[PDB]
Amino acid sequence: LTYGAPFNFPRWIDEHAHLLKPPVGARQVWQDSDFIVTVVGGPNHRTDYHDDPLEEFFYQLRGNAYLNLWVDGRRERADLKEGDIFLLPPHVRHSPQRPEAGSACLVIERQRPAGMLDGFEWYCDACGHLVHRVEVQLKSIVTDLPPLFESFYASEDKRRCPHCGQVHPG
Amino acid sequence: LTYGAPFNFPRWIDEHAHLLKPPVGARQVWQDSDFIVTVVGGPNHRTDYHDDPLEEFFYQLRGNAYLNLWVDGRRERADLKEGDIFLLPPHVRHSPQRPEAGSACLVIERQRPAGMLDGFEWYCDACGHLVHRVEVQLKSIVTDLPPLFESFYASEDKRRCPHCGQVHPG
Ligand SMILES: [Fe+2]
Ligand SMILES: [Fe+2]
Ligand SMILES: [Fe+2]
Ligand SMILES: [Fe+2]
Repeated sequence: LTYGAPFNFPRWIDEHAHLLKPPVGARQVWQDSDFIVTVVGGPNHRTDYHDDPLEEFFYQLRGNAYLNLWVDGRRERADLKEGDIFLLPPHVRHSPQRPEAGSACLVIERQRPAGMLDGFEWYCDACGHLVHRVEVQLKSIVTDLPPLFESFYASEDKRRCPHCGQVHPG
Repeated sequence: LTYGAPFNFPRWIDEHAHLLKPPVGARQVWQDSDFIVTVVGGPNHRTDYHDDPLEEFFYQLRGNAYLNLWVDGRRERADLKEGDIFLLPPHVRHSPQRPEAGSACLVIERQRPAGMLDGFEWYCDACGHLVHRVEVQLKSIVTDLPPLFESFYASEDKRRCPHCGQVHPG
């Protein structure tokens, strides 16, 4: 059993509560597995939209959250109330918002094969145009992703909408 | 949203309770998705071991179950007590036993690509030798799998251990 024996999930989440809040916010359950199994806590709000080339499964175990989406060219919202499950199709742009402390969401993804890239995008609050997109071969979320977000927040040029000129807040 | 909006999982399981028992026993949540998301009920005991070429994730939401395994050449058992999660590595032979009525287990698998075959195996209760193995391109569990099991149960020749000659009970 490469990934160990079964174990009690609510107790695991309790024992990792200190990591399910800022600044960490999430915790992957097993390492080096094909299924990426993560528990995401809160609070955490964010402005980036994720373009995942594969599906994402959600089961909101504790508390409530919601996903800001782009669907059919329009901004939409999918609520993840406590007890909700949800399967997100590939490439649907989503921005998870997790307002509640003590919340916990099971999120399951697949490891991306080489050449299958993730995208992270920001959109203009004023005119809705795409402001900035980075594509990334996502291997370790811990090292591959934070610098991406920091480099966007640090640069007015990256944050500048090419259509209406308004600078994204970061 | 190809797969619909989020929805309350405990209520979904309640509304499908009549299918989480014999003769059906399980119910896939979404169709035509890359992630195969199934709720498995009970009671159900079985004698076949599954050789899945990809991982299997378990979260035992209601009631208790256990997996009979082969691990390092020996017969073992992994208990899925209520609240347990578990990630099974590829190819570990497993035979789920679900003794309890009203139990419900979330099981998540991946659709197998072409050329990646599942195996289903039976082992001799007397000498532990492999009795029969069928490999299958698993596309629809509903049509691809029941005839496999029936053809094994119907044939003393398939059930006959090639090492000690004892006929498997089916
Ligand atoms: Fe995502
Ligand atoms: Fe703009
Ligand atoms: Fe299996
Ligand atoms: Fe035998």
